[PDB]
Amino acid sequence: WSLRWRMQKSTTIAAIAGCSGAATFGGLAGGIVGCIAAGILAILQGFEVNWHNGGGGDRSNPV
Amino acid sequence: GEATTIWGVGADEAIDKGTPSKNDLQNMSADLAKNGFKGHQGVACSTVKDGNKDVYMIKFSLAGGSNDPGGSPCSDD
Repeated sequence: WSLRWRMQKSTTIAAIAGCSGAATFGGLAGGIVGCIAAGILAILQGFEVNWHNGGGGDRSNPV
Repeated sequence: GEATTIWGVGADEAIDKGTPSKNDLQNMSADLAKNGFKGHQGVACSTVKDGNKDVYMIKFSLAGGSNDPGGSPCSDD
C-alpha cells in the first residue's frame, strides 16, 4: 500500500498550532511535523470505510 | 498558530476490501508530512494505492481557516 502525492500549493507559512501526541513513528521528532503526520494518519484511517464500501466526504483532525 | 486543523476531502476510485497495516499507514503519513508539507501550510493531491491499483483520491489541506475548505478531491494516480 502506498500514498502517491504532489503539493498543489506549497508555502513557507509555519503558523501551525502544536498538538497532543505528535507522531514519533517513521523517524519524526514529534513536533509540528509529527502533529501533521498524526493528523494525516487519522484521516487515512477514517477513509478506510470509504474505500471498503465506497463514498467520499471531508474528514478533519486537530494539528 | 493560525492553522489548527488538517482536512482531507476524498472520493473513492475503486472498491478495495483490503486494509493497509499500521506500518504502511505510518510510512505514508510520515512521508507526506515531512517531505510534502515540511512543517508548512499547503495543499496536497494524493491517491492511496494497493500495489498497482489506484484506490482512493484525497486532497489534504492545511490552512489558516479551521473551517472545511470543501471543494473537490484531487489525485495523483
